Amino acid sequence: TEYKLVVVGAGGVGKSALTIQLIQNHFVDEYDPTIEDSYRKQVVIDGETCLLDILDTEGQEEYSAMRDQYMRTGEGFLCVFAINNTKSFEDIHHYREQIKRVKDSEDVPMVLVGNKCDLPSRTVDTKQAQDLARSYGIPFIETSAKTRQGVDDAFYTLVREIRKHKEKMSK
Ligand SMILES: Nc1nc2c(ncn2[C@@H]2O[C@H](COP(=O)(O)OP(=O)(O)O)[C@@H](O)[C@H]2O)c(=O)[nH]1
Repeated sequence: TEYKLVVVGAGGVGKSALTIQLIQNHFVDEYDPTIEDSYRKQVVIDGETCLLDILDTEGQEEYSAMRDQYMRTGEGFLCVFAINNTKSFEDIHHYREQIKRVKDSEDVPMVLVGNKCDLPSRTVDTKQAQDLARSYGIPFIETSAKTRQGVDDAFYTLVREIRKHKEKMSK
């Protein structure tokens, strides 16, 4: 059972930077003799083997055919905005609604992430984002890919949200 994590949000909010920081501290080699290299790289987060995908919808991915496929396949979603980019925060609701529509479910594991919290130019207050997360019923954390503040915790929290969802669906 790999946990399938998807990182979603506006262009330039730091999705790649966050994911690279996570992989750097959580990748391992795994022995697998049924593979014609005998070892593969895996990411292990809070004891779980995880797959990682980044969903962009702007830039080159404005020409993509894959947006809904990423939402169907992902099991939990890091919904990233940047604390110095009001429009990226306003975009979050559209991403969340789209995920709910594609997955046809109201309880989708998700964590709201306010990235670039090292920056002094802030236009999205912590309380604004906390209120949004509370309405959705999901955790909120502020992160910095530059300082590593919050990065591990954001992904660990998402893994726990997926775990609790899998435990519920099993029951
Ligand atoms: N100061 C600061 N810059 C960041 C942070 N995360 C990403 N960046 C910068 O923001 C820009 C976009 O980051 P990127 O990972 O390419 O965002 P993506 O388009 O969402 O994948 C790059 O210049 C990054 O170096 C952060 O936490 N703090």
